[PDB]
Amino acid sequence: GSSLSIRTTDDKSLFARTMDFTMEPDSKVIIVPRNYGIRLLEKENVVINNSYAFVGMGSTDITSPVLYDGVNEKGLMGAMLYYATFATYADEPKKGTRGINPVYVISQVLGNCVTVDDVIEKLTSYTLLNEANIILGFAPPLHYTFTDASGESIVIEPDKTGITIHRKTIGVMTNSPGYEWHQTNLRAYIGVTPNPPQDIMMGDLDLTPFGQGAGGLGLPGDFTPSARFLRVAYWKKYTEKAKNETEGVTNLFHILSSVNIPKGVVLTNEGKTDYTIYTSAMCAQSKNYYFKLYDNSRISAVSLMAENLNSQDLITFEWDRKQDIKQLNQ
Amino acid sequence: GSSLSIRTTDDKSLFARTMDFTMEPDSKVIIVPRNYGIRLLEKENVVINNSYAFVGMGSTDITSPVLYDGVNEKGLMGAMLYYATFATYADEPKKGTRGINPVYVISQVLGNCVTVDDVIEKLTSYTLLNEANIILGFAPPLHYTFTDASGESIVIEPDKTGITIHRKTIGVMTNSPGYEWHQTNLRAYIGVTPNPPQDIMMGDLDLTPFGQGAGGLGLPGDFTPSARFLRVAYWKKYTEKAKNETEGVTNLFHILSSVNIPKGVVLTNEGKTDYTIYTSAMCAQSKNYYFKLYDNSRISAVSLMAENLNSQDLITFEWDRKQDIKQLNQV
Amino acid sequence: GSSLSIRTTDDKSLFARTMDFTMEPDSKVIIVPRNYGIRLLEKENVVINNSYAFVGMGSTDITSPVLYDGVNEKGLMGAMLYYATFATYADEPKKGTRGINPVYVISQVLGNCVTVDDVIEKLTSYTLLNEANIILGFAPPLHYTFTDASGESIVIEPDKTGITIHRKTIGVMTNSPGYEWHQTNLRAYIGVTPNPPQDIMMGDLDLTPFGQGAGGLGLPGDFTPSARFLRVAYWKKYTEKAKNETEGVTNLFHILSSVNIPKGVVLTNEGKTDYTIYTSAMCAQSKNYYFKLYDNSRISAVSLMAENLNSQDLITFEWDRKQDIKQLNQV
Amino acid sequence: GSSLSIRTTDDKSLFARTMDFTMEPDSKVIIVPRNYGIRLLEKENVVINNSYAFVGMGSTDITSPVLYDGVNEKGLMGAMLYYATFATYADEPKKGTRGINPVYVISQVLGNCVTVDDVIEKLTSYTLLNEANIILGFAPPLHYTFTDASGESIVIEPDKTGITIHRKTIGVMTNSPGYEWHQTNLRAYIGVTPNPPQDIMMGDLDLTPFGQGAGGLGLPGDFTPSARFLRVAYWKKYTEKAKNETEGVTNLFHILSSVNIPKGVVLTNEGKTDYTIYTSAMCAQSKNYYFKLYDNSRISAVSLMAENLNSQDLITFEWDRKQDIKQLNQ
Ligand SMILES: CC1(C)S[C@@H]2[C@H](NC(=O)COc3ccccc3)C(=O)N2[C@H]1C(=O)O
Ligand SMILES: CC1(C)S[C@@H]2[C@H](NC(=O)COc3ccccc3)C(=O)N2[C@H]1C(=O)O
Ligand SMILES: CC1(C)S[C@@H]2[C@H](NC(=O)COc3ccccc3)C(=O)N2[C@H]1C(=O)O
Ligand SMILES: CC1(C)S[C@@H]2[C@H](NC(=O)COc3ccccc3)C(=O)N2[C@H]1C(=O)O
Repeated sequence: GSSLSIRTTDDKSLFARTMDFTMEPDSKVIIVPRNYGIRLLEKENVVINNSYAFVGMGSTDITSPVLYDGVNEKGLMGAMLYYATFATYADEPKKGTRGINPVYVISQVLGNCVTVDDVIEKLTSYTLLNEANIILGFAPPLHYTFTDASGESIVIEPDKTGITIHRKTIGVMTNSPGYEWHQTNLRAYIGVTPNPPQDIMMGDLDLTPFGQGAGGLGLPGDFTPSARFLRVAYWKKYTEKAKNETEGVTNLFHILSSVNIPKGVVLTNEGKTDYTIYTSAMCAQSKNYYFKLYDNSRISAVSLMAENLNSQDLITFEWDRKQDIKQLNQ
Repeated sequence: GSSLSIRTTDDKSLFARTMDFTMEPDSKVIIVPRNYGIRLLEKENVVINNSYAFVGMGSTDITSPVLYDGVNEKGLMGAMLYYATFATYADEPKKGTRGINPVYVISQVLGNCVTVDDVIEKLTSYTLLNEANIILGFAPPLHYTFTDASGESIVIEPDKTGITIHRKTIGVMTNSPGYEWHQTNLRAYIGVTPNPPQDIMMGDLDLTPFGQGAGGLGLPGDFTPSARFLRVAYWKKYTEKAKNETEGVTNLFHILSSVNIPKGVVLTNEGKTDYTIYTSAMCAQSKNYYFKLYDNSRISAVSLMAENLNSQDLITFEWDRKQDIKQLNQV
Repeated sequence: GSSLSIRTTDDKSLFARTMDFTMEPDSKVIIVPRNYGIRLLEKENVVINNSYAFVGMGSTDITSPVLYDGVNEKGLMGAMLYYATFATYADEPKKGTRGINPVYVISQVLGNCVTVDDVIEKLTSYTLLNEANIILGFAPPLHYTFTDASGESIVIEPDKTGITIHRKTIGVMTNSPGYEWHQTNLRAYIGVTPNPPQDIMMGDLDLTPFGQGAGGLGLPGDFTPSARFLRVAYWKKYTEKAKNETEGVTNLFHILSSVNIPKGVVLTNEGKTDYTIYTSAMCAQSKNYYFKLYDNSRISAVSLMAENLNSQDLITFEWDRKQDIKQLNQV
Repeated sequence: GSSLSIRTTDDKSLFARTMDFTMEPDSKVIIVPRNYGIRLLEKENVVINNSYAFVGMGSTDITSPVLYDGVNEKGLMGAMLYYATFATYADEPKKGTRGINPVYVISQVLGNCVTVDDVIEKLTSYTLLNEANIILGFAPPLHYTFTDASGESIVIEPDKTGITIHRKTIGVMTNSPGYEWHQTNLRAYIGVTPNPPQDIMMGDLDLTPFGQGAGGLGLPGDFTPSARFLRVAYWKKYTEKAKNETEGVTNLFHILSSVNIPKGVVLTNEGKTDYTIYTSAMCAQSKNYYFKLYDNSRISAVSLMAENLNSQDLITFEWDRKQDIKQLNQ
């Protein structure tokens, strides 16, 4: 998948993520309220009490709410994205550390944390562990991005050297490899702009472009994580600033679109389709969650703030996998 | 912009296109009814009479309705797209031809034609002229694609040598250069697949890809016309066979999304921002014309087989330039 | 392979080409003298008589000398290169044409022609036939480039529609597809420059390139014909104006080096290894033909304006397939 | 520049390097014999006594022989290549370390070291220093590759974290960025082979390639260090094994050629040409040095073994910047 944060021009931070998977059963939008318990591991019993309510896209098939992204009531936003062959986990916690499940990292940070630093500290009392949840069958190689209300982003990744933190990132993350590497890849591609190369001659012949779009030459178009990072970064940089929160979601979906993967164009070596099952955006300041799906391109939205925050069970919706065409006449 | 037709499994032809421009003049959905009247030229009063009623996206700022694409009541779909530096027009009609404004051809084909050969034969009595319009300020360099209910597809292209007809096209079209050139560019990319590269060794070091989608390696990703064509064909090829009309409209919007241009990422020589104004799709069997827009990713649909098809007046629907977000709880 | 002509500042035209093949049959430098005799066809005994003597690389395994490229005593340079899937030949000559073996045209142009229009006009009396030879086993799909002492350049291309002449070419040619197609592909790469991209900021992070040569971003690097053409033209464009013949021969070999294929990096459908057998350059004003080879990066030169130009017999020079390393001290 | 080692099939290791610069005055091939002194710094006086004789391309304008590449008599081969914006140097040595000049690293390792491990050890009694030699005007951002007779390669690079060593590399190095990054870039490009993609159809149309060469699609062609690494790596991998030492030099020059830079096609922001001024190859087993230049494509060779190794002054040659065309007739 691919993610990014942007900064509205009326002091408002937004974060969006594409989920790319090989077939998505289930997954609703869950507001999880205060004082629900979120477990830490699955085969053992500790379950931290969340100070904060948050909301996002997740599962509900194991025993604590699993969230892939979300905003909590204090303006911190987050995602776990795949991260194949670079994710490393422990068997048992370290010294003065106790253990956590990759799939649980988000719920737990979003229920407890507010600043982006709060997340770096929280995550040195954690060692990630090699536990296979039943909804997949194994521990998804993951890495996490996060973004507080101020718009400062961070990437946390579980390498084999140990947990790697990157402060003050450019607010973009996709998938493997490490964020360090994508950030230096960016340089190879600085020539990719919105501006036309200027006309040339080859002897007597005059050479001018086929039409508009040529400043972009070099930018790869495949759906490889390295390219996906490249396009999301590069169209974040040049895309026009969003003046308001609605415009933010719109941009965020226009940029993600360049990396949105149709059914069938990417196969695995087993032979299943890898496609964009949904794509969402969240706002720090209003604590809104907006989302879109493969089978429907109408953004649905929940407001976390206008709900019973305090509050016996989780609140649920519930995917409309059907194209919501407005008929202007019958 | 960029286009293509696909065919579903319930025997249904569908054609979609994005429109890329530096600013929107007022456009709308326009239903043109039988016997309305469409000029050939802006400076002349000859007004040929449309046999058929149709529906598409168009302008209304000039004497007759101008359609960028759409579908008449006999299930013929088409569009005009930009075709810069290649498009050539006349000063006067060749002997035994009526002259025509290039912005008027879709209207005129869509009001009087049913099959693809109908359009081929129709443009023998025609000569594209160098006529301006008050909408843009000049005769825009265009070429045309068309797609009848059977699924066949063509490209009419006004070149320096004359009007060039390409028959049994793959049903994808972009902008310049000419259809044969793009059709031969496809060759240089046949190793763009949905499949993964095999693993290799470089000495004792093992190499396997970053995650996925490496079979696509070499597909360009910019928004030049020539890149768009590639994306649009290769992703047309591999995307899943659509099964119904609606899931057909989705596939089209997904395939087109790969070539949807956000504001600011493409600038002009005068630094105008070139972006996808709207995307539309239409169907031959239902005669339904769908569309989203830059600020509204919600699809609106218009049925044409439900209207006063012999109406005296145009039937039009204004743009909803407002992002139409559903509230799942009170927001 | 890949070719091009350049012009120096002491008013000298030079043409170089690489030859890419899956194995070398015996080839050599061949000086063909005036009045030698060159067949049109292998199965026929008509033997037209060469006005001019020339020199180039060729075979000797068939009844007449076969030249892949070279330069006659009137300073006309040329080559035949592969032209797969596009090249079309006859079964019989069109009315009022003598038939010819495609492998024989360079010989026949080089023995009887002086300027580029001479060659254009000459191939109106000609029809490429489908005639095999015992060297390769079949009529190879080819096209031809030519370059006279004035610097002008042309591409003769045997298409399905017929023989296609492109005049005032940029003087670069590769393999397929057709010259117009490559000439229009150049457009999609005009932002391949020797200049650095400007520095940018992405938020607060500063970006500047890895070292150098980033203006080249987007130039493909594979050994498809279409890539080679690009490399060869853009590096023809920017490389430094050569000042003399010899430094002219170097530039050519440098520009060609970018498209020189090492053994094993390109395989065939039957898995034959396709590699650059040799590179040659020749000059119009000196009538000197230069060449290195895969195993000998040392250039050997043959002067033609020093021989028995009316000799009864061929004059030939065997390949030195031995890397010719200088010993600066006793090695 | 760009470099690589290959392994002959008769138990013989060879290493070649392209030198890319913005104008090359001077530079001969220098055999430096045993018991010559090689300084360590330029403004201060320590000068280590070399156990071994070696030979390569270098300068002779400062006060100790500067070598860019070479082989010593014990079969170790080496190069310094540029390394812009990633090279970091100290002002003063560390603890138990004393100081060295980037330009001197090669002479000194090649005069003293035999195994590739010998080089890792030697280089933890060294801290590189910020001293501006007169032939350039400043300390060239450098990084070093090395290769012993056994064919095991290593890359040493001076990062800002400190000196970075990579063991058992793939035997390829160009320029920035770090070797770690190029090695993981390699994966993005595994699809680049010698084999044709197989034919496809688009509806009724048949699609087959323009001709031979299409397995290579994706490989970039620019002269950027990242691409240059990519081509040198990828054509090293697929190029046919060299059966003997002569064939080794030939391959090594056929592979380097793909990354050999013509005059004029690369400019700097000041506006000077950046071109390949020479390109050389060396053998572990025979201790031969072979070289080629921009203006001449005939390989000249020195044999280190057939010289006075022991031995008052340096031995010199001396560039023939003139195309050595054999005339087969006058
Ligand atoms: C005056 C313009 C800014 S608008 C007109 C025209 N159209 C567009 O920009 C619309 O999109 C394109 C789509 C494909 C190729 C070229 C352009 C074009 O080019 N134009 C510009 C130009 O020529 O500078
Ligand atoms: C089990 C799987 C079907 S899913 C897992 C992995 N990931 C995905 O499909 C998710 O999508 C990604 C897309 C790009 C980069 C990383 C991940 C992959 O490859 N996998 C497959 C595999 O080959 O085992
Ligand atoms: C001083 C210089 C002319 S040389 C220095 C640097 N390097 C080179 O020209 C050498 O060539 C390289 C080529 C590729 C990567 C790294 C180096 C560069 O850029 N430079 C120039 C600069 O811009 O200051
Ligand atoms: C029989 C062959 C291996 S040799 C013949 C022919 N030529 C080459 O491989 C020479 O190089 C080329 C140069 C440009 C385009 C195509 C080929 C070709 O293709 N051939 C091969 C084929 O068609 O498989």
